[PDB]
Amino acid sequence: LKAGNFDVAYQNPDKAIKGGNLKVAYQSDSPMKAQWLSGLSNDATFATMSGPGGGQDGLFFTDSGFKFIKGGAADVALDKESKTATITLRKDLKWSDGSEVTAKDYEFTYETIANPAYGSDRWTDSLANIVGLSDYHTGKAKTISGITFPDGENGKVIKVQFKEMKPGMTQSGNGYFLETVAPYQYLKDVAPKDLASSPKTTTKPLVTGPFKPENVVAGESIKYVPNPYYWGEKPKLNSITYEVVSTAKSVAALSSSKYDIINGMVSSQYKQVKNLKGYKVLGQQAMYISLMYYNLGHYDAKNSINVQDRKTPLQDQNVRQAIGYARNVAEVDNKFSNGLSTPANSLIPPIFKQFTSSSVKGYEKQDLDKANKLLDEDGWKLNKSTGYREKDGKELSLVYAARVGDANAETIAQNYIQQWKKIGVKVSLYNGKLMEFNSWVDHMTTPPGANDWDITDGSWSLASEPSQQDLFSAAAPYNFGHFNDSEITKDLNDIDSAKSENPTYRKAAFVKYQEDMNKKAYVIPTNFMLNYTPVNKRVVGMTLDYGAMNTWSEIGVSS
Amino acid sequence: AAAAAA
Repeated sequence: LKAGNFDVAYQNPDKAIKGGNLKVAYQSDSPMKAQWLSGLSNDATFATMSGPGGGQDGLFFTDSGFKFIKGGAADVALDKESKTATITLRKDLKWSDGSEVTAKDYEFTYETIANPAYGSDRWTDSLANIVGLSDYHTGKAKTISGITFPDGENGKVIKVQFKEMKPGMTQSGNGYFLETVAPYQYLKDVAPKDLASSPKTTTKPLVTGPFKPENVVAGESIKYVPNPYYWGEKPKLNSITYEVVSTAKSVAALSSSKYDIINGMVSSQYKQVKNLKGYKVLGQQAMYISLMYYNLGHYDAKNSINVQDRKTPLQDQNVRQAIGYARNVAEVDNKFSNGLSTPANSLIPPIFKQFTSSSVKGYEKQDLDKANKLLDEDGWKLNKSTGYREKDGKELSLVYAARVGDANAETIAQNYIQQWKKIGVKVSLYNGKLMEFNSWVDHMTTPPGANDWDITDGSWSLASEPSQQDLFSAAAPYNFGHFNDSEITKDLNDIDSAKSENPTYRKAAFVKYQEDMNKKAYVIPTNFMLNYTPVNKRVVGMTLDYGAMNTWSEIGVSS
Repeated sequence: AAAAAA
């Protein structure tokens, strides 16, 4: 398995010893916030650090494309005809204290999120598709009517009844049903308003994973030890320590071999890491897309609809395409990215092999000739005097709301401005400088939208169900440029249709959608990215493969 | 509610 030039796995030539201690860090300049219940946890640092303990008690295995498979802590089965997900917990699925994981523990997850008394931030509208769940969430019902227990609360089976099935229900991270358990017998006497701050969910939790946390130092670290009651394969290691390390100390920690693995390192430090003797640097395709938006309308919040009514030359498809073909994204990546940004051909990242294809062509190759011809054949005629194009007497001049974020953000934005000058388009920065991120978010997300930018960049960390509805549909507030296109709406609906329960049909629908988006060019894909992880050469069985389900049990050290 | 800025 490769990811760009990177290996996905470190194939250690040496055999693992029995036992050993693995030293893992997560790069963060902020303290971790320990919260073992998925529904109550809002800190990405700790979510990742919870890995050895079960990742906040996730139930389901997937393949490398995040499609559910059987054989994890539980199985999930979908039945179209009865509109039901059936969750079957393993007979020997236990909490770390030896107590049984039961149907009630699965249902209780739902209460931690949907009952506002616990203070979760994780309710989504998607959950309203479970029968009875909205009524629970608003306090109209004392129980969740769509969740039933064929063999009782102390049984191992849970049925979840939906109003409508969705084809994304076979992908982890779909959000239509939840994928974690909570130890109801351990927590049932804690007041909901006190659950998040209780020892029992912070320093002294029950877990289901291959390791349990023997010690938690708040903000800093976890000492993991084998969980005797884990249903699966007993781990090789005697322990794992998992700590936060600051950005400024990460490279030195590798130099001294303080950590066997550091997770979450940022793209800029890669040049300092690549050279380090004693480490293998692994890479993996990220669940990430960056793209360029054009401002084409406004958002009507009252009616929840994007209206594509902005006066701008970007209403012309030829202009949108030309501005895309003019960029030198490949060249930019080659100068600056260390192979960690690679040009996007489409809106769906290539890690989703079941939902995209490299055969989709976008704007990944600069074509200044094509850009110039497009503007020509559309009446944007160049000047002698100025080097810029005019049409019905008005100059082709646009505002670029570029933003701070990338370590060469200023240099990249200027490079694009210069490329656009080559095709006779005059582009200037919004207020003559890069936008701060919080400014940029406010500008793009406050309805009805501003009229004072033409081009901007966005970048998303995608869930493992790569839903496009929430980003680009006619009703989406995140449709930042406010396009509204009947063909794209049809394409989006087809992706989520009953016909798309068939994987081959769904792939085709995703592919058509990506083609249509590139042609229409309301937005332009910019980059995919790779994540990297340095791994000490003594570690055995380490891999970034998303389909690797037992890495914490398999991983060992050679000395 | 699935995807995040980043």
